[PDB]
Amino acid sequence: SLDVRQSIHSAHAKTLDTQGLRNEFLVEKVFVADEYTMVYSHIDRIIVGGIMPITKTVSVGGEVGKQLGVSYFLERRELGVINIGGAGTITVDGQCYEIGHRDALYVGKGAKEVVFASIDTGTPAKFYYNCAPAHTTYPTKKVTPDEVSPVTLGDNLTSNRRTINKYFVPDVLETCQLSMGLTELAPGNLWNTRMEVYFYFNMDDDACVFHMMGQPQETRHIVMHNEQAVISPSWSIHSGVGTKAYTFIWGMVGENQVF
Repeated sequence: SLDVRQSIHSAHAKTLDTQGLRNEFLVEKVFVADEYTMVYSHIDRIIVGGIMPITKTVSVGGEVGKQLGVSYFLERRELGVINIGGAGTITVDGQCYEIGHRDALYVGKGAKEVVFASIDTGTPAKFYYNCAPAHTTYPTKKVTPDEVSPVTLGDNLTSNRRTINKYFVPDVLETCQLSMGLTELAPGNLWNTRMEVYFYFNMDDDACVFHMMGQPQETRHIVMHNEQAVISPSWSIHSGVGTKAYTFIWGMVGENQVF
């Protein structure tokens, strides 16, 4: 019952049709009320998902670890979380952390149980996470917009103009592999330009994004709507164009944590 995505060869992806590409790389539902979403990708074993607690609380720990063949979720992993929704809370082995909107939390190897909760069912928290294998444990850490050093790039000419906020990177804290960030395109702009995962949100219900993938010469696109994610394999490109402005979270692992 664990959504597993195998890694596919470029020659194999080349032949995939629309639905085929979607089944392999698209993560249709990231946020499901009072539950947790979880997609396991054999590409560097990154797992992706969302957690949106409303009338209940949501926990991940021992029972999840069973599915991965370990005592508990983070027995041999690090978790990267960014809250996209309303003010909420994340309790790591009893220690409670208040993570507001656009606030983040990194839970290192060792944490036995993580509990997600919203502090108001009216506008619930939308916890988006990326989880990667971890060989050493680093301290659990909360990262807020404040400590992030936003960088503004691109130009209205090329329709880039976006602010990149790096939450989890060497200069903010230490992690084994995981590197994650939040990039927001300045209204009027629609273009956003080693394996990566891209999560698209904060975009009107009618708007969408044409996510570019495939080898530089055999490119395909995956139409993406608000709050969905795509696995971008090592051999693929990852550009995207939107119908309207949008913002997205990126996460990656690979050879050197250098963004």
